[PDB]
Amino acid sequence: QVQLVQSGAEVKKPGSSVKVSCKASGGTFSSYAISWVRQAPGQGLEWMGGIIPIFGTANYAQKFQGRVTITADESTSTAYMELSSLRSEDTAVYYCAREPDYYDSSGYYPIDAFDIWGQGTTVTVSSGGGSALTQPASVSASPGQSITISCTGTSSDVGAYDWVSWYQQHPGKAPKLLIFDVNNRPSGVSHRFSGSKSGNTASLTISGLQAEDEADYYCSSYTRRDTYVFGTGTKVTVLGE
Ligand SMILES: [Cl-]
Ligand SMILES: [Cl-]
Ligand SMILES: [Cl-]
Repeated sequence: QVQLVQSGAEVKKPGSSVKVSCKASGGTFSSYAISWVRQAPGQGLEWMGGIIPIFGTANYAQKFQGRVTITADESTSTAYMELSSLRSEDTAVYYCAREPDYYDSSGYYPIDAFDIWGQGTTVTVSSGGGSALTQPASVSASPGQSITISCTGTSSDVGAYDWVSWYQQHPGKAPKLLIFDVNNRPSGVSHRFSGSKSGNTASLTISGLQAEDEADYYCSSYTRRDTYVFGTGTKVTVLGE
C-alpha cells in the first residue's frame, strides 16, 4: 500500500531556490531508492537524480550537478529535492518516484524503473524577460487494432542492456509504469501492453486499442553513465473516441 505524497506548488523568481518534499507511507518494505523527475509544461520527462535513503548516497544528471541537492530523512520517511539558482527552464512539475528492488527466487533485484510516483509539485519560475532517446511525436488510430510506439536510443542506453521501461501518462496525472526490463508488465497492468527491443530501438505494442489508451507514452532507459534517460514522448490519439 506504499504511496508518495509531495508538498504544494511554489512560485519563485529566477536566482532563488526551491525545496520540494516527498513523504512515503503505507508500507513496510525498505529496499528502494527515490528519484526525482521533472516535466516542463507540454513537454517530456527529464531525470534529475536520486538517492538511496539507507546510505544517503545521491547521484545526479551532469546537467544538474552543482545546483541540485537530494537528501532524505529516514526518521520521517521523507525525501527532498532542493534546486538552487532557478531559471526559466526550471518551470515544471517535479515528481518523486520509487526505484525499488523486488524479491523473487533470484533474491533482491532492481527493476531499474520507477513503480510508485508522487502526485507532482508545480514549480513556476516568474518571467524575467528571457535527447538520447527519440520517439515519434504522435500516432492516431481507430480502436480495436494493434499499434506500436518506437523509442530509438544509443548503444549506451537502450542498446546496452534490458534496463528499458515504458510509462503511460494521462492529463493531470503522474506517469504510470507499464513495462520494465524490456518486456515485463507490473502486476495489474493489462496484458494488452507488451514490450520488445532490437538493437538501439525499443518498442511498446498496444493490442486491442481502446479509447482509454489515449495518452502520452514515454520510454526510458538506464545508462552506462549511471543515469536515467527518457524519450521525447508519443501522443496516442484514439479516433472516434
Ligand atoms: Cl522568489
Ligand atoms: Cl497522480
Ligand atoms: Cl493497465
